[PDB]
Amino acid sequence: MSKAQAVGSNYRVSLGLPVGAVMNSADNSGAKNLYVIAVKGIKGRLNRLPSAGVGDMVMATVKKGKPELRKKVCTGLVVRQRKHWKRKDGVYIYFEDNAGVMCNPKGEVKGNILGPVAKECSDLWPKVATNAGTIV
Amino acid sequence: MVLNSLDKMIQLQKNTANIRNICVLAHVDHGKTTLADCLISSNGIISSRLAGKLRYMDSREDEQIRGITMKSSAISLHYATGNEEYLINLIDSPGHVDFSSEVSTAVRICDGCIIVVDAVEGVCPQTQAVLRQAWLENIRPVLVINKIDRLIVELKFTPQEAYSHLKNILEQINALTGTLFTSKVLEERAERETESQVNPNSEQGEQVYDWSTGLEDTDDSHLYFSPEQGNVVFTSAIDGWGFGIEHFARIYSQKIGIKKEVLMKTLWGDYYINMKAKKIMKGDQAKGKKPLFVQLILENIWSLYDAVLKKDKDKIDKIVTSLGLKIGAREARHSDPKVQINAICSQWLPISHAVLAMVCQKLPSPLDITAERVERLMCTGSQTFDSFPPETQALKAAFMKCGSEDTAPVIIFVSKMFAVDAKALPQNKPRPLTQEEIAQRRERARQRHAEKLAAAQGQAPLEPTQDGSAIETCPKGEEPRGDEQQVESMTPKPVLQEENNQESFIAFARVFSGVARRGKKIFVLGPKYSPLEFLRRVPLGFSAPPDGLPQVPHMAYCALENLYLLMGRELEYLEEVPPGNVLGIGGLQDFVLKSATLCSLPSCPPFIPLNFEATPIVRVAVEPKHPSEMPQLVKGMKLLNQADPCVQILIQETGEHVLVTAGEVHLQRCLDDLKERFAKIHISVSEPIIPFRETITKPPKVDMVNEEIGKQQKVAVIHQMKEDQSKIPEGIQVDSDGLITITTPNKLATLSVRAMPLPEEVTQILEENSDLIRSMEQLTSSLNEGENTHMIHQKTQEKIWEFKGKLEQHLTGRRWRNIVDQIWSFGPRKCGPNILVNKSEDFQNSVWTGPADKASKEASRYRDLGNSIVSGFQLATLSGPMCEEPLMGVCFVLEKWDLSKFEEQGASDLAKEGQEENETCSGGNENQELQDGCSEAFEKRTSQKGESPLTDCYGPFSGQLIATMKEACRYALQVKPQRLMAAMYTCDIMATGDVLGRVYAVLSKREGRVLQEEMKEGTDMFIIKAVLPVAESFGFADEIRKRTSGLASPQLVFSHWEIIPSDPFWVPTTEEEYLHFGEKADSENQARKYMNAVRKRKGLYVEEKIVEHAEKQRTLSKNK
Amino acid sequence: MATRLQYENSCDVGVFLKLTNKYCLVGQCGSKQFLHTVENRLADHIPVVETSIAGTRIVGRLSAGNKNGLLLPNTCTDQELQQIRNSLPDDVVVQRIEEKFSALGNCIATNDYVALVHPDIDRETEEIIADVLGVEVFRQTVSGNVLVGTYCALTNQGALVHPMTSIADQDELSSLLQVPLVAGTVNRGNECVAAGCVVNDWTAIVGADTTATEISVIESIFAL
Amino acid sequence: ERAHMRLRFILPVNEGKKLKEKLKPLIKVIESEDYGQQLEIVCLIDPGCFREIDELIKKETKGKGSLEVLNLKDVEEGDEKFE
Repeated sequence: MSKAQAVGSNYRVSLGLPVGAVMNSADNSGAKNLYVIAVKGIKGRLNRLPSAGVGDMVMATVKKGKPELRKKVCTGLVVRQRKHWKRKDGVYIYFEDNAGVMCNPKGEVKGNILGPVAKECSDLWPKVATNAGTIV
Repeated sequence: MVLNSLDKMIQLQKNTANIRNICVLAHVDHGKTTLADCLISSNGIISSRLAGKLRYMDSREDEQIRGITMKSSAISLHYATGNEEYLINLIDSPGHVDFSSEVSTAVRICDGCIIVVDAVEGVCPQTQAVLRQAWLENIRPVLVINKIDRLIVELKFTPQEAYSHLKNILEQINALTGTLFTSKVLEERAERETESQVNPNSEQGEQVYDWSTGLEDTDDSHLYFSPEQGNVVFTSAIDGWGFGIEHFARIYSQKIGIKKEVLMKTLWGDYYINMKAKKIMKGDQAKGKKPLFVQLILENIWSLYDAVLKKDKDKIDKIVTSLGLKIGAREARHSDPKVQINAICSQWLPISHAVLAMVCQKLPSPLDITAERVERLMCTGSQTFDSFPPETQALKAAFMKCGSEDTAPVIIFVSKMFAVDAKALPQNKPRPLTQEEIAQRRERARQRHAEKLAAAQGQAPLEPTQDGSAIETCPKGEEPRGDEQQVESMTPKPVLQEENNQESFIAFARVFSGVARRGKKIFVLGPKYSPLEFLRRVPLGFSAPPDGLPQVPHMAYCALENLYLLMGRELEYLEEVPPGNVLGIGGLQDFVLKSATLCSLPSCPPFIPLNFEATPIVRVAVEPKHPSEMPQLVKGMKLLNQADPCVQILIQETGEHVLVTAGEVHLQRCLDDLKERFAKIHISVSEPIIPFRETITKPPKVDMVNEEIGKQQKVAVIHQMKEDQSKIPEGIQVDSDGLITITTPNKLATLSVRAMPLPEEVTQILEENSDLIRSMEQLTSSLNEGENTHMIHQKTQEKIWEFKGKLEQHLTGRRWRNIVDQIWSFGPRKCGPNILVNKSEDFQNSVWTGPADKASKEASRYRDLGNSIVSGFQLATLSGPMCEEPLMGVCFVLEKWDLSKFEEQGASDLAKEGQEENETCSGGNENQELQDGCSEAFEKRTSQKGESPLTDCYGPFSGQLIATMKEACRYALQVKPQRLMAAMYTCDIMATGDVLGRVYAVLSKREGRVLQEEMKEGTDMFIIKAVLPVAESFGFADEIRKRTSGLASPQLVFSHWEIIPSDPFWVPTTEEEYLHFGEKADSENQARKYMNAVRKRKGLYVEEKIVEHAEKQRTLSKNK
Repeated sequence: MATRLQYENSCDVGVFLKLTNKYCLVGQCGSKQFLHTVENRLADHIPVVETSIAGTRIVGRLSAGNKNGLLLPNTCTDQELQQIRNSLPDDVVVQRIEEKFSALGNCIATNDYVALVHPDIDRETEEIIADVLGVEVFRQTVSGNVLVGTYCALTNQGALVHPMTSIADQDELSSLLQVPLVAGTVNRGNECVAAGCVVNDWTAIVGADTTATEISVIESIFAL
Repeated sequence: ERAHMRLRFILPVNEGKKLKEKLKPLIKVIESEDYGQQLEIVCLIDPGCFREIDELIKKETKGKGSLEVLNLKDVEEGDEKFE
């Protein structure tokens, strides 16, 4: 999922948004929430959660939203993190805010993205960048 | 012009020699599309380049994606020579594979034609196959030999070889010509090119001077060589080219004084040159010494091609320096040329001026072939012929003659129309006015969307955005347009937002009527239009209004003001209609039928009763994927019916609904169509291969059978039934096929039966379906008791009173003329390759009195029962001998029949029947009270108690009799060995001998056999005529064709059903028998693959529901 | 003529790549071949910058303008700006926009004489943008969306928009811009048309995912 | 779903008429032919799986008929045409 995009795992990182946590939709899908079942890629170990990033592609479910979406498995991409992280630049970014954005396994994101997106995510994911309302 | 406005277009159409719709038939896609698009681009119609460049060959997007051309669609094709103006109105026919109902249908809609054949892949077999059907319809097929660009430039072979190659192609074409048209002129031409200049020595003394020698007097011709009216041309276009002999000639003419007419003779054939003063002659030859194309002209085309890709420019210039091919500048700015190549070519190369002109001028007006084609399709009467001037009406006569006076209701012709929709992706919504968006849109762009009415609408606010930069400056443009800069391609909102609405159905059609006026009335009468039908037989229809003097159900008079030409997309008006162009019904698809063509006048010709089903009758079990989607599915089939011809959604022989096609390869293709579009339908399918049929070539010597080949050792056709296995009720020393006579209602309906082999020729004759119940009886067509009954007799030996029969009669003498006023059904639907005939004696009102048959002579006064026999036979035939699917090549003869009993006690079986009837049981006035039941005899003409002694309708009622009949025949033929008549066709494959061995290897695996492998000296192809079952090919010919085109070109042609020694039957009975071993038959087998579960296409029943009163031998008291 | 190019084997050639009437920008991606190709194409014509915009691979969707001015948000460093300036001719104004409220390029489609703005960008910011280019600015969305330059492939010779655009807006958009708007897509029905194909008047670039017909259609639109 | 069949009967002369008077509007009854000398024939409409309801009324009114025809629950003996 794709997997051919765009590019790499995208350099330094800090996970934090783990399994269980609910994060905002930041999208014009009828969902408001994205609950994370699990995160792609994270192989893990004994009683460690597959923790999400700010780009790391995520399995999800709309815990509350449009009841044509409600229940089921969903997917998306994580877009901002409640907790901070150091960058390639040697600089920390911070939101108290946290959010994802609903998407298909294809790589395609449906429509527009409301509020500030991570730069890293944009770099990784071209579709996100394309319909980005703001990129920091 | 380049756009071609509506008004102008209509005017042009109205002018003479501006129609003849050509098809463009070839493989599915060999580069056909490519060939098409370039031509379109070259032509000046709807923005030039926007018309061409991968737009119009495969009509739908889905089709394009597939690489599978299916539907037909109409576009406009307009070229401007300078003074003259030609028009085709091009129907892009699919060019689909063999055994297809899309291609044939297409070919007869279009008034013209054009043959695209390959010079590196040979002549296309598919094209040939369909064309042979199209020779029975009036068309103008112009020959254009394609893909010499492959031979001469791309693969790069010398022009000496080209000539050699061409001869083979020509020969092939000759063969094609010779199927139904004449083929001697061609030969003559080959022998000596053109009419004039007969001696080669004389060409030295005529070409040194500048004269127009080598004449042909132009002359009219289909595809016959008079070098195609002196305008013969190779069509070829892969990067903007055209070529053509004519073009070559022209080039030559400019170099040296010898004129264009001189080179029409020489460049077509294989001529040579001295090169003293370009003295062209047949001589000056050793082994192809000094040809014209190798020295000049076709040498430079290579040079040109190389030049344009790399962009040297000097090379290009040389070519130009002959006359003017354009050097090329300001369209290769950043290198990497693509359009540049096209541009240089499209000036002086293309052959639009030669072919279109040819199409046009051969028939000087549009009134020729439109008037002629009525007897070739179908007339108003079958025998009286009232579409012609007989049955005097002024309008009708006029529109037969074609052109009309200056008014017409317009009778369309529609065998196949463009995609049915509920949105319309390839058609604009008629939002501006009732119709027209070709010039109207342009006007709108000019006037409305300019600043003066854009500003008013809201350009200064921009949907009131107050306190911003919208109202700061208050913008108003200066004619914001895309008109007269990119040849009127872009307007403000060119392609509309496709809305959901009633008016979404699309059509192009073909018009029989000439000129019409806007405000066109059309009549919607009954389900077949009765007045039309009345004019068949003696003329009982009139020119008066429907449902007055001529009777007809429903009756309604509608006003259709939505008809258009269809330029792929866009709508157009038409009240200047020439007879032959495209002009179909617009938004409405309700006021029309396929059973009879559109009613508009009271007296019309119904051009099409029905199109084309397969010869084996290939079916498939179409099912709902979801139960809630069933209704949608049902709807969808109907929708498909209009777009893709022929499906059994209503009127069923097997199941609720089944999809049908013209062949095995096409069945699969049509199931793709029943997923996309329509009512958003989705299906699940159950194909236990295509069904075959059985034959009974061996009865027993047990009970009443006179003619037989049974003995006391040969039980089956091969080995015995004991050695094969199963079906052993009695011993092998009196044949194990016995118990063929039975008794049912205690000797009130005793019968025996005889199933012998029907002659193959006879079967073939009958399979054409000219033993029709609609011809002999009813008011559908033909006289019921006049001259038409003799015809029936001629093919099938049946009469008012028969005592010789069928099998005895046609052996000694066939083609008798006698009346027929009694039938026992001609098959499972009173038609097909089967027959029942009764030579039984009159016992007491027996074997006569069918449905609507009264002679009043034999059977006392045609009294009581006899209809039962007529009825049950059909039922028997529809089902197989072992309760599956139909059986063919069988001659049923009823040896004896008795209606009365002289036992006078009753039976258990009888008693039940009596009870059911609601009448006391008897066979000779044994009782009083209850003289009414529910038997048909009573209904028809009372009992037979008072009329004559011995009443024998009391007890066995008609329904039960019918049931018995159905049972009994089946029973008789089940115990007999039933040999598999497999539906096979010979595969006329055309390949090279090197890979045909390998190709044949795989053919062998599909139960195929070679009849003849031979070599065709004359053509480049090598031929096997090996048989191939219809069932075991299910996209077989489609795979090998694409995998290897040219080295495996299977031409599919039917012949007849080969019979093989195998007996398909359900359940293997007794393994002891098998252990003796003489093959495995009457069991699960290779033969049962074809007869596994083809019964259920949803089916008549769950498996088989039947009741019988032949059981219990003691109560009936029978020895049978 | 039109060429079907990739980037990181993707269909998107308006995220990594930027292309207008003049000045081509590409971010230093891991793949060099794809960078080279563009340069080769635009030899002694348009100079490629080979500079990661905002220190990042994103370029086409983080920049706006054509060849009167050229726009960049506040995210970019001074150093980044300087490099960009150096790369291109020093006739055009390359200038940083203060008070970031959006990612530019997704909200600023533009022509040589006007511009299509977000809208919802602040007034002062808008004014700055107007100044930098010289051209006008017109507050209008695209029906459904708020991101224009993503869902409107805007150039002088032609303008591509997805089918979801309404009838009236399109009609009045065209009027406003003095160039017609055509309904259509790229990359087998991809919603983001402008990332799919970047348009210069002389040569038109597009992804590999388009069909033979789609490409033809686009060619016809932009007068090539 | 499903189709009905003809469970046929033969009523008396006197009671048949009475039966007809009640059974005409209540349920579907076909092939009715009243006579003085030749009795009355009727055909009560059921699929076999609702043959208790049609007969109960008859039982209440007049008892059993002269003959009571029962047919199979798969086909009606003479091909179904109902629903």
